Amino acid sequence: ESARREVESQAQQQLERAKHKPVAFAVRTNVSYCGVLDEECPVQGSGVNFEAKDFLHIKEKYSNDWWIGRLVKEGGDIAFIPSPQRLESIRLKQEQKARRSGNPSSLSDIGNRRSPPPSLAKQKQKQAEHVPPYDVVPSMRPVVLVGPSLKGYEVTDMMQKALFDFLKHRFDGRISITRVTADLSLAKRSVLNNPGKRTIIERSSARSSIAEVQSEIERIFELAKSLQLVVLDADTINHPAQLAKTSLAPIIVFVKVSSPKVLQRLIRSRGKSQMKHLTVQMMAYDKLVQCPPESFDVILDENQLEDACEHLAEYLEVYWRATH
Amino acid sequence: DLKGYLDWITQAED
Repeated sequence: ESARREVESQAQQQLERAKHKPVAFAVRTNVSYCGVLDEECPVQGSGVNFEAKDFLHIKEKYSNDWWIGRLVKEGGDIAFIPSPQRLESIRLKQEQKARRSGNPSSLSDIGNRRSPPPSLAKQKQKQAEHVPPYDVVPSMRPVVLVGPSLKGYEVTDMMQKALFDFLKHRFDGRISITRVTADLSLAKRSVLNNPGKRTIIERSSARSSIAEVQSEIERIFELAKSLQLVVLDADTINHPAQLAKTSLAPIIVFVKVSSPKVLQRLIRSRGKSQMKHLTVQMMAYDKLVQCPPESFDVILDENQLEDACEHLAEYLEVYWRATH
Repeated sequence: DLKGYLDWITQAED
């Protein structure tokens, strides 16, 4: 067929001209698949070998089943991503290769009950949870500081404040510092079509502060869309679990005390107001250290300031170059 | 681990 080869060259010429175009948005995956073995790829031999929890930077539009995108790997190539509707077609192929996919058990029972597949055997049913295969994400995952204790205190707010002095100096003109006043741990997506849409409903959600949350969330989407990082100073997030289920999924930059014994020595050197909060400060520290290592992306446990700055700077420099 | 966690944590504003 001449058409398949002609459209392949036509797509490649479109791919070649797409290396100098602005980035629109990004997507997040949660399932393992190979994009080269699929027969629906517009370009053959240039598929994507992505895995679970992989981020793709979609810039332009191609069709309703494939989207042009780029990975986060250094020196990568422009690839294609199946659409959630297209992913819905390829996921049905996985469960059809087995003996059965619906209700009828095939335990040596053939020829008596044909059992045509009902609606429960398809994706129309099973809508109690309906986890979305693809979650839309900003251009880059935000970087935030978590721990080692309750935010806002003299010991904790001041220590993380010292980091942002170095981050701004090194990354002038490419990152921005923003103070997140509103809460972020209550970012829900599958609660309602538009909770608290109007301020005159006089409802429990409408009159509360839930409405303000979405304004800050959309502010993050816009600022991150400009291909620039975001620096946040929210004082209501103390554990990584409060953002793992969130569709934002920021990078967890971990700062920790080397030993719990020396941690309480820090509080005793500040002032009488701090030892009053030392009782609750220690309780949060223990609940944070035993978090799984895979929940942390950046670590900062050195006792020296210089090694603390360059550990984050190297990762930021790598991430900045990663998207290009 | 205390000497670093006493100056760096304090050199910012104090």
